[PDB]
Amino acid sequence: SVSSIVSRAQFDRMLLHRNDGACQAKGFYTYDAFVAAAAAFSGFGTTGSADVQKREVAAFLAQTSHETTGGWATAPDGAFAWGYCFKQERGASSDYCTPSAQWPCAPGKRYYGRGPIQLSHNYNYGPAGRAIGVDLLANPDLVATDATVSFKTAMWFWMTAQPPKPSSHAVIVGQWSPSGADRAAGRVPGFGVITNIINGGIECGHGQDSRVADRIGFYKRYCDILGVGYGNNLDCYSQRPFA
Repeated sequence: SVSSIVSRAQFDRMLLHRNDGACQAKGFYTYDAFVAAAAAFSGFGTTGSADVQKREVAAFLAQTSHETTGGWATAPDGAFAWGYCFKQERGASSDYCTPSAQWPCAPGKRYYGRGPIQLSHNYNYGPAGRAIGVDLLANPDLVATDATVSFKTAMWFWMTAQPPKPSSHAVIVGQWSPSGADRAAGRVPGFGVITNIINGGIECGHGQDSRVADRIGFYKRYCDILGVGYGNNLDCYSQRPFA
């Protein structure tokens, strides 16, 4: 049902310039691929009222747009029209291998960021590949070469709790309730705690941050396009990182 809520026209209006300029992933991120991936993750964009469903797709596309953004302050149509410009991390310093019995690194393979959520590390490629049905420890580049696997890895990340963190899905559909430690930390439901889930260690809890604002910039633009309210608690400037 996610295609009922977001049309191809809408999708393209939000992801306006992905196939433009000097973007590195032109033609790669397709509506059809997005919609097929969404189907594998039951509940995504189909949980709650029509308004909750829109917020979820907006929030999803907004977090992933930041991770892949080719935007700048004076970019054509604004900085928030240039998400999904990249599919691979540019100039990683390492293979992102952190030695693991559970998720062992494959020799000569690298787990730098790929796809919509710029998935990183063996200990994320491992689980994600298990969920999707395919070996991403041995072939992590699949995340950069198959448009449907790419989206599937981002939605796996969206739909999956990694304690003490809840899933981004649970938060945006209003299913998450903060613990006592969460409330001590100032973590309250909303878009801002999803930013905390994604990259809170660097971005959250220390006042106004340009990266956090960029995520919110995409979110508001997409919410506007889908015609839905933003909901509360958009930033994480006053939230301690998870731990």
